[PDB]
Amino acid sequence: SVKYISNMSKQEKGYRVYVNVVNEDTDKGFLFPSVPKEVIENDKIDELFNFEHHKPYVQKAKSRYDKNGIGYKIVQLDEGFQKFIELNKEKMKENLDY
Amino acid sequence: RNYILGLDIGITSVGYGIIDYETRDVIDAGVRLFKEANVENNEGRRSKRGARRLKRRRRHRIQRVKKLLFDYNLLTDHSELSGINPYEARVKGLSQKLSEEEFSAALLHLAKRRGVHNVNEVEEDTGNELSTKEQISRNSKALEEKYVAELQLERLKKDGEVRGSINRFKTSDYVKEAKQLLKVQKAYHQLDQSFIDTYIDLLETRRTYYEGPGEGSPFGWKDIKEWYEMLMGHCTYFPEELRSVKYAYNADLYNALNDLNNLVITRDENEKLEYYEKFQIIENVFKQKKKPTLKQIAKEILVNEEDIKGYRVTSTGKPEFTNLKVYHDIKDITARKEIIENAELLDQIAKILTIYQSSEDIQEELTNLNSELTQEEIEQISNLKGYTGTHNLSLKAINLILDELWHTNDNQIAIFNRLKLVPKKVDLSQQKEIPTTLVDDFILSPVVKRSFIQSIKVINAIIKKYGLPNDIIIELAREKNSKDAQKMINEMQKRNRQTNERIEEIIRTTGKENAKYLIEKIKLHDMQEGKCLYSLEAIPLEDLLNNPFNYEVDHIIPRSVSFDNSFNNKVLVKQEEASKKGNRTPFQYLSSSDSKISYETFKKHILNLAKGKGRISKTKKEYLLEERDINRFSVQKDFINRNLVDTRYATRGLMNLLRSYFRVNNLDVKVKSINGGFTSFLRRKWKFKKERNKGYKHHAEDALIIANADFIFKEWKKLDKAPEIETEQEYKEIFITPHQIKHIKDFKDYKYSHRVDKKPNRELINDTLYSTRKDDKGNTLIVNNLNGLYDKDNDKLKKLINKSPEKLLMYHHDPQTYQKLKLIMEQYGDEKNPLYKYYEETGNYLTKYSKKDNGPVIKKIKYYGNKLNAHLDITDDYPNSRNKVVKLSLKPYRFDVYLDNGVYKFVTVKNLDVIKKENYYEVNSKAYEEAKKLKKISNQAEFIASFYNNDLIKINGELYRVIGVNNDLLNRIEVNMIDITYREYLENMNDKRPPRIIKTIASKTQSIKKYSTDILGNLYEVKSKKHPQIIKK
DNA sequence: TTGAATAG
DNA sequence: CTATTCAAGCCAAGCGCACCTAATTTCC
RNA sequence: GGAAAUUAGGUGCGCUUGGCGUUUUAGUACUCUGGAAACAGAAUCUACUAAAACAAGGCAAAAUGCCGUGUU
Repeated sequence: SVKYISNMSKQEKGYRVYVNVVNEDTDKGFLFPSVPKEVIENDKIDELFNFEHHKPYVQKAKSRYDKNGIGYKIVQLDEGFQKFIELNKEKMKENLDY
Repeated sequence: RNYILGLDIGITSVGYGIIDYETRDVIDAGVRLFKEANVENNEGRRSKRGARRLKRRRRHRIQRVKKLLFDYNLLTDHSELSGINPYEARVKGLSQKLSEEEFSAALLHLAKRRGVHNVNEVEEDTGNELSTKEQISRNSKALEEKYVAELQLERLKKDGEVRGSINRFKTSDYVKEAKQLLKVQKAYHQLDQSFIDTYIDLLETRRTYYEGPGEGSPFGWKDIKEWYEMLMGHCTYFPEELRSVKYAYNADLYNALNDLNNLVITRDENEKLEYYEKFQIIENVFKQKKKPTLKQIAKEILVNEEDIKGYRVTSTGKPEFTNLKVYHDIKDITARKEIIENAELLDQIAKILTIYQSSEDIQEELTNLNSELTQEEIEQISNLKGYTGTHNLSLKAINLILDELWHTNDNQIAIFNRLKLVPKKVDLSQQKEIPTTLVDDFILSPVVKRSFIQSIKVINAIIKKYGLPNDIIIELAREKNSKDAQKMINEMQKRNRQTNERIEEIIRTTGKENAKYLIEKIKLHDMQEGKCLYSLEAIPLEDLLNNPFNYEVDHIIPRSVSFDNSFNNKVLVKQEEASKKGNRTPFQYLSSSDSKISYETFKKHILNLAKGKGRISKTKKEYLLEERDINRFSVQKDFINRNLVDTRYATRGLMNLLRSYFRVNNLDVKVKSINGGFTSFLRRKWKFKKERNKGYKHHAEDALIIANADFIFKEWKKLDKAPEIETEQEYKEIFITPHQIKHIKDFKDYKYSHRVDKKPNRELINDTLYSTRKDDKGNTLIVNNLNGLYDKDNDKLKKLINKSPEKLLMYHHDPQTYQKLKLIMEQYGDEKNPLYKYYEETGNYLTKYSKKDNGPVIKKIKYYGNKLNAHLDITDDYPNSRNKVVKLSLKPYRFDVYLDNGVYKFVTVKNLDVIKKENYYEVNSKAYEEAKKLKKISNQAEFIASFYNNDLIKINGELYRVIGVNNDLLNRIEVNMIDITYREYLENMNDKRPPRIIKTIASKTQSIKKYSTDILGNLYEVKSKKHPQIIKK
């Protein structure tokens, strides 16, 4: 299984983070409405799934995971949140997410 | 035994479910069924009443001109007016002498068609369409150097016609022409000024809305005072007092003092305004400025604007204060203090300005006050504008509490509280059952009103049969009626012309069943400004019409959690956006990697549309930006507890009626209501099948579900008087118990009650007039018309010509024109309408054959229709008519079944045969006996029964409900089934038979019996009288 | 939806 | 009788009051 | 939940009008016959204009006259 950071949005109460958990069959999407800055700024990946999330949304696994439908480039969870922000900062500004 | 009653109140039905309180077993269930009380029925009545008045009054106008002409010997009974063209006479009379006959013909033509009087101030840019405003404007520019008759005669000579949509003019233009005509003809004929004033009077006068009809009318009134006072409402706190007029002086002073007493001032002294500051604000701001501002209040008590809170506010945000309307209107005319500071006089002026509706009646009644007003002031007061409507309180209430508004800071509700004054409550004491009359006050819609009356009668019959229930639980239907339904088939848009000419063609092509969905997507398309709300991409109207199944209506919050099926939960989006969304909220969907826009972009676009005029709803915004996890059980129970109330006005009124009734007569019945979608919500989670065209029983099923709903909400509250998953499992467990579900599914003693209609003087006959012809065999045939000859989808003329060309009258008379028509049919035979293809390819309409090609356009074609049997002969109204003139479709009142020598027969009573006497109706005995002789019903025959619409008839052992006499001559009657419509009965069998049940009462009829039901569906056989009833009250 | 005529 | 066929008055313009909804302020 | 106010919108009851629409009769145009032509006859199809009737019908009696398809 591979965990991807698919979507992020800077809020006043931390950030909103969407993670896709993908195997060969299924895509399980986790919506984290509020993960704090102390986790996002310091790439503490191993704490992410402690935080409250919505029930995972199950759908068929996609053929590729390069970019989302908004245009952000999808980053593996192991690479960290700062890689996602660094690659997608300008487009996040365009879409009111930064 | 103790029971719980559930009701499903619908547009056409009242379902009742009676189940046991302890066992939860179904005791009884059934449906009471009735016609929809659609407003179009009364609309049609009052439309036809209005059309009769116009026709009577135009005839009376013509006859009064005709009497004027007799009195001045301009007309005799020997006067010959036949060959006079009145356009030519009207034109020539404007500058030369007319003969007496020409002059009379011109005046009578002017009197008959005299124009509009009220459009005349309004003028529009021409958009080239069927509006009378636009046509009045086009004609007003065409008359800048011409009289009406001159323009009409140019149209007659150039275009060959005058009459039609083009022919709409102002009365004032006819009057101009009539004065020029009379100015010339008075030099050549012996008339006087009284002739001219009387004729011009007849030409231009009509009644006003506030005069109403002449003496003796049940719809009329004797004066403007009576008219207005019967229309106006009563005071909230003194229900025998009429409301104050809206702009009475003391009413606006009352409003101003309420506005001031609700202020809170941020300052070292008192938070609230003291008396003398209110005096100074009234006298120096409200009596000096027409529209007072916050800056002027703040300057008068020497604080700044931000030290003042509590003021009413406009939607723009600007502060709003009571305007003193009569004060400033009378002040601009007159600043004398013996007028302007007489509060009683200003109240009287405002009353007169509001009740009376014309300047001259204002002046007369203001003059009758005998005030110190000058005549020149009264003439200026009489032309003030805006004096319309009522205040919700009487002057008694206002003048009662005005002193305490001055010298306390209490507002009106606190003062009426301290005085122990309460709004009126209707007494319900000496009543053995719930009366239907308290429905009449509070309800507005006629559909809901009939449903409520039937619901009350059902409850009264249930209490009468089974005793008092412990719980009555009610659901009212929602989500449209079939009336406003048709108003979207009529209204269709705001930007009417260029778009609605093509949706009208798409909607008319489209069948009536699967076409409400498309108009709802149009409604949502217009409120979303043509944007898919999940992608913010444009939706083309044209693509929405050609490809409607490419755009889906998505529920914002899913039905699995929301149970809301209104416009506040539905949006129009692309098919792929609704597919990718799935079972999610917009927040969950747009935050994923499946979206094309971000949630923040979505939230900004929604919050900007949340503002403004015609804004999106607050509950729509709350659904769209729901951020909670709807899969969590606390959120789901929040959606259930929040949206189960049924907040609607009609429901609150019915609940107050029922709770008041049980409270007053010491009956302990708990009455509750649940919202619309909720029962379908429960069936979506109890696995009740989608196909429910299995009859009217689904209404009683829903009522049974409604009754068990009560159990779910009691056992929840004992659960909430209290290890998380186990508790969720107990809420969800008792919510889902299928024990009663199979108990309802196996129920099979549903009862049905169809409401019987016995009203006389309904529609007698169809309006359309038909001519007739005799063939060689002496048969009389009806002549029918083909019109819309050039409409694109009209294949009627093609099918007629290919099947039976000899039916066209043209075929026999004028065969050369027929040949032209046949040639077009040959040439464009593969098209649906060949004359449309001819018009499209050639630009011309089919003309009558002439050798110089100057034949008139053909626009309708007569053909020989069916043989004439049932009819009303009206030929006597048409003197020297060569053929019969008829009307058709003799609407039947009832049939009376007889048994004559072992053969069943019947007499039809037509609505035409039921004659209004003094205070009742009487079956015509001469028509009845001619019917008996026609049917060969002997005096030895036994009378079996009378059958009205929706009476139950058992024929040869099978029970039906009666529609009506289908065919008197061939002894046929139409019926329908009782538990289902025959249409649905055949569609369940996948049967293609035509969905009408016709029965022939004759020698193959073995048995006829009449049954009946009470309002709950209990069947009993009727013992009929010895004789058919003659009188109906 | 319904009066009611017609072909077979 | 069974199955079919035919067709059924309309739209534009103004006014009075009553009631309802939506938004806003105060209190009960 | 209830009271009052301001604005926008909606519904209903009732009132007042307009121009159509259906039908007959008459005139005119169109078709056919006679005729050099005015015109005459036939046909009653198609159109225009006028006048009249338009839920059957019931009142009333010079009159901005009244009632007749709704609800219970």
